[PDB]
Amino acid sequence: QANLMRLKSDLFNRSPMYPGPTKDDPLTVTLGFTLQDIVKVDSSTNEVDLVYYEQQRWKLNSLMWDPNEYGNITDFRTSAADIWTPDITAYSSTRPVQVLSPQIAVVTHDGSVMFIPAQRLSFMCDPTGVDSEEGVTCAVKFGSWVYSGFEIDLKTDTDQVDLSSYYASSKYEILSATQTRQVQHYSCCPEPYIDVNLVVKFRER
Amino acid sequence: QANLMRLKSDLFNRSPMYPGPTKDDPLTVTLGFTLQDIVKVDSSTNEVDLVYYEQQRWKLNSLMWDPNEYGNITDFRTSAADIWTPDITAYSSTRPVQVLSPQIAVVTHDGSVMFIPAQRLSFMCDPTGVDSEEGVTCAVKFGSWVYSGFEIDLKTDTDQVDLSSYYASSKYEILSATQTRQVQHYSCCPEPYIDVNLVVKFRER
Amino acid sequence: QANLMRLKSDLFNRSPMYPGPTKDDPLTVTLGFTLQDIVKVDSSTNEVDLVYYEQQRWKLNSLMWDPNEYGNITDFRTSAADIWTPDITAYSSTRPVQVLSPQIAVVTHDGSVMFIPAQRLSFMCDPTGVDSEEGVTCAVKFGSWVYSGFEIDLKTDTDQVDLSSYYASSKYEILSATQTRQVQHYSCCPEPYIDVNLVVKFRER
Amino acid sequence: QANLMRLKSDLFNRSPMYPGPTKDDPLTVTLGFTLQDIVKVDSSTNEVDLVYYEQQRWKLNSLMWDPNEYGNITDFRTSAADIWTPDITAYSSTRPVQVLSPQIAVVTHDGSVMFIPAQRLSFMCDPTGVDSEEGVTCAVKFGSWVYSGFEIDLKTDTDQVDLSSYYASSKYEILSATQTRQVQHYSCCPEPYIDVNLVVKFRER
Amino acid sequence: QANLMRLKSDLFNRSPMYPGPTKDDPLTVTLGFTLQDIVKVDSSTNEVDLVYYEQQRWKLNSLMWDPNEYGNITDFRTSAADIWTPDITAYSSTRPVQVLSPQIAVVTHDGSVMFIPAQRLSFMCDPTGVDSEEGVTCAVKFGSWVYSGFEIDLKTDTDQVDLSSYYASSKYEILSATQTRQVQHYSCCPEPYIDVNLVVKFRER
Ligand SMILES: C[N@+]1(C[C@H](O)c2ccccc2)[C@@H]2CC[C@H]1C[C@@H](OC(=O)c1ccccc1)C2
Ligand SMILES: C[N@+]1(C[C@H](O)c2ccccc2)[C@@H]2CC[C@H]1C[C@@H](OC(=O)c1ccccc1)C2
Ligand SMILES: C[N@+]1(C[C@H](O)c2ccccc2)[C@@H]2CC[C@H]1C[C@@H](OC(=O)c1ccccc1)C2
Ligand SMILES: C[N@+]1(C[C@H](O)c2ccccc2)[C@@H]2CC[C@H]1C[C@@H](OC(=O)c1ccccc1)C2
Ligand SMILES: C[N@+]1(C[C@H](O)c2ccccc2)[C@@H]2CC[C@H]1C[C@@H](OC(=O)c1ccccc1)C2
Ligand SMILES: [Cl-]
Ligand SMILES: [Cl-]
Ligand SMILES: [Cl-]
Ligand SMILES: [Cl-]
Ligand SMILES: [Cl-]
Ligand SMILES: [Cl-]
Repeated sequence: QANLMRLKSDLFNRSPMYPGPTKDDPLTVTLGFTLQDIVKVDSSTNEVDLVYYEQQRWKLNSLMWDPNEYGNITDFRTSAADIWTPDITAYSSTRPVQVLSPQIAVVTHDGSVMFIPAQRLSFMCDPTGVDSEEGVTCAVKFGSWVYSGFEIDLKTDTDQVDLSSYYASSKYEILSATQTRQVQHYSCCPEPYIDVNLVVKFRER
Repeated sequence: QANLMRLKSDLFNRSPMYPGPTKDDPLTVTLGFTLQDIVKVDSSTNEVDLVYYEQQRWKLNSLMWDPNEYGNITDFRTSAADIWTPDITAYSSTRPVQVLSPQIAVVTHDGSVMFIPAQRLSFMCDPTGVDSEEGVTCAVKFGSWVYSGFEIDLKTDTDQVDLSSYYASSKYEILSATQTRQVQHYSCCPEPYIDVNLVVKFRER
Repeated sequence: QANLMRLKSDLFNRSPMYPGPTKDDPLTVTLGFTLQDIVKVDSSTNEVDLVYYEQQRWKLNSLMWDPNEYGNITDFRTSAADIWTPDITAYSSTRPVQVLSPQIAVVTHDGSVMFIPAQRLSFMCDPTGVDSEEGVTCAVKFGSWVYSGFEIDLKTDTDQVDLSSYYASSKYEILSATQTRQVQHYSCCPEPYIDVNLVVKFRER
Repeated sequence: QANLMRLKSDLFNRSPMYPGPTKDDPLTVTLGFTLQDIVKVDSSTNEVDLVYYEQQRWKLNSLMWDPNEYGNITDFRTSAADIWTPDITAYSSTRPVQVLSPQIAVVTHDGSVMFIPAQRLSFMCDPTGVDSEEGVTCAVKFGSWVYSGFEIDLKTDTDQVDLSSYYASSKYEILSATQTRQVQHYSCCPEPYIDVNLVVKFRER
Repeated sequence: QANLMRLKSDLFNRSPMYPGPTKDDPLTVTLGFTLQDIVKVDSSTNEVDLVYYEQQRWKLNSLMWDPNEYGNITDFRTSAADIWTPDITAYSSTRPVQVLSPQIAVVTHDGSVMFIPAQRLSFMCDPTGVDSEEGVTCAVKFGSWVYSGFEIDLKTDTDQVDLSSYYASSKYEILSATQTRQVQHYSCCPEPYIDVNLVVKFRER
């Protein structure tokens, strides 16, 4: 359709790209995790591998449009390259995250963007006692690597991690999986930094 | 040489790229698998490695042309970068898919496109009992990561996976291989998401 | 160096790139293998690792020039990116080929191009009996992934693989190595596809 | 905000990029290490893997501005690609460094730049005696690969490595971690080269 | 700085890039190796891993300048991408070379260029007898992949490999390390190909 072709150029090729949030014009990114599998556990390096998808959501006034002015188009899909995306990083990874999904995001007329990156992550986790009935607990923090609390804010729609798509025949059972917002102060910086703490209690099936 | 150079310019450099399907202008992608080998089976992580090529076909009105107006050219080969391609993704992969073939597609005057990506896939599968006479059964779903059934529809020309090119001296005998269209409903969204379920039954040779 | 700078500009920057062969403009690519080493044999996955270089050769009328019109220059070296190159692919690889040589080709005034890519290949090969006196035999087909026989034809200057540069202290002895042209018919396509079959009989040193 | 979009334009797109330091216009880069984990130790190759983040800091006159002239903007985040960055390299690495953080730096109105790359490093370290109560000591030098002392100078805000974020359940305890500036002389060059020596004494739990 | 920025524009953005050497305008590249460590020895595949840096040196008339006309600037550092670099390749590698240093070269007013790439190399080497007092000897040839002797010539400033920076606590002692120039003849070509043979005799510590 000719209508959608016009909207994409009337937004991206017509205006310069979003320079990211500022202290004056902050941004709130809504985070959410859907855990798929605990693939590997390396007891000799205390490295644990997770397969999950991360639901990222934010709103930009620069991405708004009137659907009536563009042939009643409410939303559209686009390459994550064509738009600004938050630098949400795992604070205890041991190897670069592996992307398992297409780099496509969906933009809506109200300016809200949704990005659902699937990934394989290796993080610092001591699995001592995973073989027990009680199980072992491990956590990993996610947040911006460069933006403070005054620039990028985080939130979760639920504190419960989505386990509805967890791999039934995994070598590891999930006992609990939690996503909790945290406000931390680091020596580096006078301003606070926000993260979402992914905490999973698991055991050998 | 000169006629083909002109056609490619008029199709890609003159008109804007296809913005993908919409609910109003959907698309049907025909899927098909040609299984080559079951390379590896990791019983400690329940990860199984597949080598296959998936034939994907779709038709675009934006890609039509009159062969008489372009020196009786009926079709041509082009980089998969020069054209829109469907985001068909494996829903239970454990590592990024490895591409084993050139990223070239073949376009025909009727607007039909054919892309046959060869790849190595590691997916979640419990291989317990592969050592038996009966063998073990495993499945993996393929479908769009961002487009719903209202935007991208999937179909198969047959429900029989092409095993004509399966590696005769593989460590694993293929007992059966099936490709079935399935329509799923996810908690995530209020529209159905459709996929192609690849179901293999195999055993040790 | 001024003469060569003019020639390279007048060929590539003056004319649009070669859109690849067609049935009206066919092409014959001469193939040849120089086997260097059989590095690894994985009996649990039936994957064998080769190190070789393949000599690719073709001729383009679009790449012809008068040496007298360009300061008696008969030939020149150029990046494989600056020119069209055939999509010669291994039909039974298990992992993406690893390039071990620079991506440079040599162009001659008659329009003939020579490209000698060195590479490490992992392909489907059952090594059962490599430990015997008789040894084990394995094969791998090479050919275009998208072009038929009426677009790209293949030929060999000899059926005998160059073993003159094979690694003397390899863990595996080559008993024989053959390169044979094959014309194959696939259901997919009304035209015959053509390839070069690399067959190597080898054993433990 | 357009105020920032105009500043990024007037800095980078208006002026040519910084050609790096010279003997006439030198630069001092402030270095600092935050050690996160000692992931593994390979006693058969004497290779040790570290996870840490490097804090890089320098000031450019070409990057300073009056905040009042650009809507009271004191600082901003930007891709490490659109700015010059020092070539600080590990002098005893055994494999290419793996980047674990986004390639974003923060520029301030005074022309001071801060870059905090997180990374996984494999370096030459003999772990003989890591099993003892005394532990083992290892070091790695960091510095410019091309710029000398007269071009790039290095300094540390402290000689103590930040261990505040070290992984509590690591297989290895840190006994001490030091960052010391060194001025060395190499045969290659008549001018002194300067580096920061990362020295860590550790032991297995 | 205003002065260096102008020279970098007048050198690269003014004139077209160097099309490489020809038979009429040859080039002599001076090679030199600084061996850092023998990391690994794989007796089951006869693959040995080296960590070293390779000093490359050549002179181009196209890169000459009058320092007085450019604010008494004698030399400058630049990306290896901005300039032509020789295709010096290891003739017996088993995996792609891993770069361990920044891709920056230093250009001098006389047109002489220096490039010092650090790298990790896996090459064909039978380590049988490394455990003995006598040790084992291994070699690897380095040279152009496309240019003959009549186009690129190689030379060494010394036949002795720099062992001054060899890793003190390496699992392997160097008994001798030699960098000798060789002129050979291959079947492929009527012109002689020239190379530098890196020969290292080593044993277990
Ligand atoms: C969350 N951070 C990492 C944090 O220190 C950390 C590191 C490892 C484990 C747990 C937390 C904090 C802040 C961002 C990110 C990287 C570090 O970043 C910084 O040091 C910083 C960031 C911006 C400007 C100046 C300095 C520290
Ligand atoms: C099928 N999906 C993956 C799902 O997690 C899954 C995993 C394993 C087996 C079967 C389905 C479901 C739906 C499409 C695809 C990607 C995910 O996509 C989404 O959740 C989504 C996509 C677009 C807009 C808003 C949300 C979840
Ligand atoms: C030679 N081909 C691959 C070969 O048959 C093969 C078979 C099994 C596994 C791996 C390679 C054949 C033909 C080209 C190439 C890729 C495949 O291509 C096709 O099926 C095809 C090609 C062009 C248009 C429409 C369909 C099969
Ligand atoms: C520290 N360097 C390496 C050094 O030789 C070394 C190597 C291994 C271990 C420890 C130090 C020194 C100086 C920078 C870096 C690379 C080498 O660089 C050079 O030899 C050089 C640099 C610029 C112009 C001409 C030559 C030597
Ligand atoms: C040294 N070469 C490889 C050589 O055959 C070899 C291969 C393995 C081990 C030792 C030497 C020789 C020459 C360069 C390089 C690549 C090969 O290159 C060629 O065959 C060639 C080069 C230019 C024009 C036409 C053909 C052969
Ligand atoms: Cl693994
Ligand atoms: Cl590992
Ligand atoms: Cl493997
Ligand atoms: Cl290996
Ligand atoms: Cl390793
Ligand atoms: Cl040998």
